[PDB]
Amino acid sequence: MNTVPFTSAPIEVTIGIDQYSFNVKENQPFHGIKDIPIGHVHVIHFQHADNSSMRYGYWFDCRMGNFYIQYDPKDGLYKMMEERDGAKFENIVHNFKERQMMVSYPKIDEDDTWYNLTEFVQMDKIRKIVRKDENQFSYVDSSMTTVQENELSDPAHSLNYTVINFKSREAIRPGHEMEDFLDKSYYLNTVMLQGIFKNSSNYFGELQFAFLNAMFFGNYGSSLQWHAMIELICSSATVPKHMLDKLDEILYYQIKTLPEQYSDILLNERVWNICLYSSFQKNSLHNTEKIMENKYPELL
Amino acid sequence: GAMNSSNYAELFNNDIKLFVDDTNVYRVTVHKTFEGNVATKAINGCIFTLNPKTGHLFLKIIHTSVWAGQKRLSQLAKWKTAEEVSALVRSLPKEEQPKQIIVTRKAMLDPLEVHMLDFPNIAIRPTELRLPFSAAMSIDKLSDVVMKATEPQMVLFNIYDDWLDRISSYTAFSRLTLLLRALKTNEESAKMILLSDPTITIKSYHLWPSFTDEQWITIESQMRDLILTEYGRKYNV
Repeated sequence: MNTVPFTSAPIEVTIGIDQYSFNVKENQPFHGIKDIPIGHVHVIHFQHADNSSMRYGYWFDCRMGNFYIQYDPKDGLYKMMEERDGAKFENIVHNFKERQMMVSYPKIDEDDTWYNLTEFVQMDKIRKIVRKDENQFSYVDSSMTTVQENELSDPAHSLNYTVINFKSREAIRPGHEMEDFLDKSYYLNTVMLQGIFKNSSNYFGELQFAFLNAMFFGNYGSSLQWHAMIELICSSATVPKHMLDKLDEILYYQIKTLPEQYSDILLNERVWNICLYSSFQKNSLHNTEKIMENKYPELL
Repeated sequence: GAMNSSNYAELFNNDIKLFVDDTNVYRVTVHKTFEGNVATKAINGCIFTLNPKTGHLFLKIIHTSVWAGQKRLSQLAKWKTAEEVSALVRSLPKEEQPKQIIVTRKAMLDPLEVHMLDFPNIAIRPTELRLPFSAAMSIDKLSDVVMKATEPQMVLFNIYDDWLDRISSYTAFSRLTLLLRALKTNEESAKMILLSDPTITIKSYHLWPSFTDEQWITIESQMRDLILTEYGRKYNV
């Protein structure tokens, strides 16, 4: 069980840790988050009380170093930092724990929600989509644009998601125009799975990370990426049985976790209707179709 | 984006463009089977590819053999149309290639766009105009070559005959759309108007009769009357 200490909380802020969140008042004696489950990635995220615009946060894995948060009154945000001095850090953490100024990661023993949302997500893959290689953690916010969004403008602060474009020479073999456009199996299995991702795990990882960036930061390009990756599988007549079964489970937990009130901005009507009702795999997503129909019948 | 009444003069500027109409590509007669079920028999079709500025018609004849042992023919027709248009563009020298292709039916946009991925500088555009190009098979000489074809064949026409010698493209295109709109609303009446006077013939190398400027005004007026009459009937107004 690992800890992300906070130096202080000088400004009023809603703090998210994974799917949980806590209001902290200006100058409240808050010194961080303890009992963070080892073995998963995590995101610690912020929304300032005085500016509900710019949700921002940090993807990290406690196995990769000792991480703390410190407010920068110049840049006006909570910044993640690495403490390289192991003894200074154990000493800071033990003091704050003894004085009980840390909230406990509030995991219910029965509850596999976070594992289910991050099953294929791996810090090394996040660090390739979010390039800032001097840090072991990854900053994302509401406004960051994707590499594809920028083609259609600062490359330093982009989300480098795998570009998926159904009307591209990459997606369409010369002389198999109609076949490759109506059945995307070749784009899925040869170009994307075998060629770029290498395996279903890396594909699912990027799909699950795109979803979480959409839900936690309202990142619009992350949303497009999540829908594009779902649509590529659903529009393929030929998908391994294990990928279809795992996709159903992935999507189920994402739909289950979405704030009920954000379904209108986070879910693309056309994609979901196509995927559950028109596509080749319309009959392959039983759990996803059941939770979508019972929780968001309006959208459909 | 889309081509409408507001950007109509763009058809007659000096950027090569083509209209593509796919409405006569897949043609069937519906009939009863001996067992009293219904079946279709395909007949020869055609892609109507027209440069509206020059009158050059690239009539690609679709022989019924292209459908043999294929499924979802009305879907395949849109993709076969896009394949044939792409191939015509590749066959043309660079300086004759269109800068735009305007499809008369929105369902042609994705099939043509995917077939034209090698030509990212050719804009594929829909239209809000209701163009009567479906009536092209009411022009006797175009109908004759489609129905007689025994194999796939491209036949080149000038749908304006020699009119550009005397009128602008704009006026030539208005005369063409009026003739086709008339043939579409009442083929027989329209065809009666065009041949009523046996002294005005169609040259061997033309599609329409050899009307003087004065005789075209009379014809154009008769065609407009036909369209409004038929319209009053359609709608009891």
